Amino acid sequence: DWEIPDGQITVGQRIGSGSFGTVYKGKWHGDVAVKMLNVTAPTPQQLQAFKNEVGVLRKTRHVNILLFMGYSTKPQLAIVTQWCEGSSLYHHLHIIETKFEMIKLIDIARQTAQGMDYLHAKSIIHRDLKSNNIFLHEDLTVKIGDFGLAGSILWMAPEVIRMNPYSFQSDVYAFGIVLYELMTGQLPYSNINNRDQIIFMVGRGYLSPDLSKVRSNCPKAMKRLMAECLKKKRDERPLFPQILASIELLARS
Ligand SMILES: CC(=O)Nc1cn2cc(-c3cc(NC(=O)c4cccc(C(F)(F)F)c4)ccc3C)ccc2n1
Repeated sequence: DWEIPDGQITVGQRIGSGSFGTVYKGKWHGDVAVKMLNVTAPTPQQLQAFKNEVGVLRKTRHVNILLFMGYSTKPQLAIVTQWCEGSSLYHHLHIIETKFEMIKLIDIARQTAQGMDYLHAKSIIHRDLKSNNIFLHEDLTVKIGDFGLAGSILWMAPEVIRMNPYSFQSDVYAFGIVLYELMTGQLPYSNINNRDQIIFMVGRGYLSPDLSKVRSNCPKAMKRLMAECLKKKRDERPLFPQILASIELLARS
């Protein structure tokens, strides 16, 4: 069982704080990441969200998924995962501007599609895939998780922006935005400074990511796949088995 024996987890540095909880770098058979709910006594809705999160996490065992390690309920509700080395894909692309070679970019894409295909096969809809939720462990392996504590409308499919509108296809749209980030090094709609206007326009189908911005060395097949994933009509979007087969085919070139 994944219930960690009481008084074994040690929490060190606080590495993230929000309203959905606090994340600390801890110690439990080496470095771990510990997510805790700040309140000493929780709401029955909080206990349920904890149970639901452990229910999803305990179902996952794949190299491209952040490793769930266990949970504690005493003294506080805590979820323990592995401690990664490096930074998020968001950090690489948008903050430290890491210039990865095309072969490496296609690899990050393949590994993300690999983890997304795993989640979808286990009937897990991520609901918040974005480059911040894609960790580049040892600067080599994609680890997908939900690293947040709170939103992020750039990866939101038009029907999610409108109004349950979450599906395998809405995750595919967010994956298309990630491909856009990888192939352009940029976030979409960088020339618009109004949040509400982006929300309104994506939702109405007036605004769409500018594909003319993709790198010169970006394969023709990659540009096609990106456009397919970003289709305003969700039923028109390919699923991850097809996405992965498209990435693996163009990789042999
Ligand atoms: C350097 C380094 O390692 N930093 C680091 C590690 N961190 C780990 C967490 C963290 C995340 C969760 N939950 C999920 O990830 C989650 C939830 C729902 C669905 C899915 C999915 F499987 F659908 F993806 C995944 C639980 C507990 C912790 C400790 C948060 C921030 C963080 N920062």
